[PDB]
Amino acid sequence: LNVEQSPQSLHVQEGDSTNFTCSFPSSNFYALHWYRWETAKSPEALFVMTLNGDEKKKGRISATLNTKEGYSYLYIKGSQPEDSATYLCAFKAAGNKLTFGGGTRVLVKPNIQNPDPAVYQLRDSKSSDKSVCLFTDFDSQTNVSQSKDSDVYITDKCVLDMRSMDFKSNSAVAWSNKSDFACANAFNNSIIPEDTFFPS
Amino acid sequence: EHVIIQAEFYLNPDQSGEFMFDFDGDEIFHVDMAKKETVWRLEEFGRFASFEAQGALANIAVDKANLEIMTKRSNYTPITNVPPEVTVLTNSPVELREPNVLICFIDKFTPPVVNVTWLRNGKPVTTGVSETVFLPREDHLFRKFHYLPFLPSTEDVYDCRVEHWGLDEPLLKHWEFD
Amino acid sequence: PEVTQTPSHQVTQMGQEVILRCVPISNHLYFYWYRQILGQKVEFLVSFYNNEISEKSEIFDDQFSVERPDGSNFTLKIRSTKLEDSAMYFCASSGLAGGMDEQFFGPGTRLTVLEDLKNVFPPEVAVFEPSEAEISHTQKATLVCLATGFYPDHVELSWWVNGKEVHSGVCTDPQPLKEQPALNDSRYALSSRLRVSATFWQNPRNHFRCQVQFYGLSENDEWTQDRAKPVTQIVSAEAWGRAD
Amino acid sequence: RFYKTLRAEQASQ
Amino acid sequence: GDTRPRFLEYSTSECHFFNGTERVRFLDRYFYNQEEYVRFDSDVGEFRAVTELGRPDEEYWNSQKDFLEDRRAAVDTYCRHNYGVGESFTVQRRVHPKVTVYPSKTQPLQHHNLLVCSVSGFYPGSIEVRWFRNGQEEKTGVVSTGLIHNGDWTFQTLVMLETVPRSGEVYTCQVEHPSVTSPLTVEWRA
Ligand SMILES: *[C@@H]1O[C@H](CO)[C@@H](O)[C@H](O)[C@H]1NC(C)=O
Ligand SMILES: *[C@@H]1O[C@H](CO)[C@@H](O)[C@H](O)[C@H]1NC(C)=O
Ligand SMILES: [Cl-]
Ligand SMILES: [Cl-]
Ligand SMILES: [Mg+2]
Repeated sequence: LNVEQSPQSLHVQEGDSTNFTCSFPSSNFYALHWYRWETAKSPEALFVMTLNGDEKKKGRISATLNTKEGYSYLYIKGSQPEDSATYLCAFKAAGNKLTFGGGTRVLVKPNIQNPDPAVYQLRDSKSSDKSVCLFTDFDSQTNVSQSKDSDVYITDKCVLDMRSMDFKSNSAVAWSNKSDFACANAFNNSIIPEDTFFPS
Repeated sequence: EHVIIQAEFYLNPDQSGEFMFDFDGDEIFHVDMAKKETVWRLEEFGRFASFEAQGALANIAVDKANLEIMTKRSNYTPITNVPPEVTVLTNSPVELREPNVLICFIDKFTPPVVNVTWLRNGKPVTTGVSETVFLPREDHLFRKFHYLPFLPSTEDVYDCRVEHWGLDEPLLKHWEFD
Repeated sequence: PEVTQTPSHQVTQMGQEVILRCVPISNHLYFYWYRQILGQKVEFLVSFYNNEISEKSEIFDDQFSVERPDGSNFTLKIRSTKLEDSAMYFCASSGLAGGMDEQFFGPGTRLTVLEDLKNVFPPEVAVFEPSEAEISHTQKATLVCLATGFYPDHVELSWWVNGKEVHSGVCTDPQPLKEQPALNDSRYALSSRLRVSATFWQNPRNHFRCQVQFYGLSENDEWTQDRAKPVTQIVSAEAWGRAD
Repeated sequence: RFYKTLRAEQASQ
Repeated sequence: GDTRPRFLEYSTSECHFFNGTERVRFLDRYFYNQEEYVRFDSDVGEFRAVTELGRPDEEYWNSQKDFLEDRRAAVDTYCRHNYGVGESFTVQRRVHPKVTVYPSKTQPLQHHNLLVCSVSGFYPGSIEVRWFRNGQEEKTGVVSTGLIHNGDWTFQTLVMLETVPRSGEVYTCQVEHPSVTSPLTVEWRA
């Protein structure tokens, strides 16, 4: 009938541990499933728990089952960026249908080494159509606040990894179709560090 | 010492299936394949316990599939009919005018298909009539009970007509007051 | 050993019939359909086993239908679409008839149900070349791709370098932003960045391409406006290596 | 409480 | 009647309880046309073909670790669980036997007749019925029908005694049953 997951969302710094809970009926229990659901991927099963008191491990992910109390705990030790997904738990009664929880959306914040925060202006697509500002190389602690002005568009932070180089970086983009819009004023509502490089 | 049995079957070409729970030779419940609901043997059991009919329907589906696979596997070997023993008895010792129940016990038969009718002075009766489903046995043959509430009389004769494929003609079990 | 679902996304008019096709795992015994409305829980619709419906949702039957035409395909039919039918449709299958195993999910079909197809627009795609300052300061080159004015939501952005798809040095917004956030029929915008070494960007024998797959109007859909029919299409922008 | 069914499996083919 | 061949697929899942739930033996048995072909015994721990018909299932079901594990856990998750679910109205069901004592025939004194002791509508099945001539137990001339199941969570028994009664005789029938603290006694005299 009803399955609840707590918390709905979760932030965790790379290397740190986290856990979250699942609550299911304490009656007509057959199985409890945990599924990992990455952004554009398909939900992939992590565990199928059937025995009360059993603990299952799939590397850095652990799951516990308490049938009498009607709860399950999912544990992520030494969280890695690849662990960022929605974790769904599903309860199985006598039939085959799964009753799902609302999930726990996990965001693993990556460790940023060598932070050189800066705001650049890219050369407009032929020509000009729009002006594009790129806020790059900032630390994970810097939060990218929304546009504030309706004519300007600002996207949330995004981590890019140059796998070969072992280099990770944050970035957010600002754009507007004319005219007063510039780099220095682009990210006003966001907490810009004083060290932020501006080329003139 | 106690025994709990989950008995399930599927029969072809009749397309008849059954799912029941047995406690020490007595039925707890069964699943009605038409209504797809749990039928408790005594109403009170439904107040003290629960069952998801679906688990039974999922098992019947599998037994149905397994029957198709076992038929082919056996090279279409049919079942040998074992005719039943029929006994007619009463709920309590009989006394003229005080209400009683005629119990018709059908036993030691296979396949579990039986046509059972109650006759009063040769004519059929359906008033207050109840039956059980096919009950299990250690020898894997079946049991069945039919009930007729009646008022004992000297003017009335009763019969239980049983039809099984293992019987040459229909078996009749007589009862009258003595 | 995976479940496949076609198409990735689908746009349909309110009241029309839709057929979500699926390919379960070959030797699997049980097949399922689940759906998830945005911000809601993944919900069960129907299960199927040995050519028959096992369990069905209280909504299903009055609206939906399933079919198993051959030993490879499984389909879901929505008789008449409603605005509330806008969801991600998951197909699943499991191996055991006993149910004591995991259900394997398909990648899902994103179904968008619209009152009218008039507001459907493909994206405009533009590439912004890396800042010379960024090159001079970090010896790195960030290209920026913008996909703007598309409706409805959900496009697939990809980066191609010298004809090969690249995933390294790339990051795209997980969710798009609204252009006119007040409006409910508001068009969307999505951005992405590709970062390479200044050496790599400076080599003029290096081609950079940004592709946006849009899911729009179908083959048999009605189109009466003067503008090009906003069909399913790939919109792209490019950039070449500058020695500078 | 609930009476639990022991779930059946499909036979070998 | 109808002469078409019949095909029967039957299955039993048995839970045998010893000393409450201290010892449990579990059996999942498969029958095709009365013939048991394959089974899982908790004391064996795996599926074993009973006949050649069971052979493919034995190797297939033992190769299905999720299904085989469900069976290895059945003694708890299934047997003991189900035992506890109904324990109060099942193992603890106690129904009072109704006792009647009557002669079968209207036969005169100093000649033979059958003294009937009817014990009816009781639960559980276990019952001890004893006949007493004149305070002393009669072990001989006792004709029992045995335990009769009414198929509705009640039992009955007719325990008859061969009697050539005298004018002073006082026949007494004793009923020992789990649902009774004080043993029931019904008496008949000539
Ligand atoms: C199987 O059934 C057919 C037809 O009745 C017959 O030809 C054959 O002898 C039977 N036995 C075997 C082992 O196939
Ligand atoms: C029971 O009744 C129906 C209809 O008369 C019949 O088709 C069937 O064969 C009978 N079953 C027996 C005699 O077992
Ligand atoms: Cl597992
Ligand atoms: Cl119930
Ligand atoms: Mg329960």
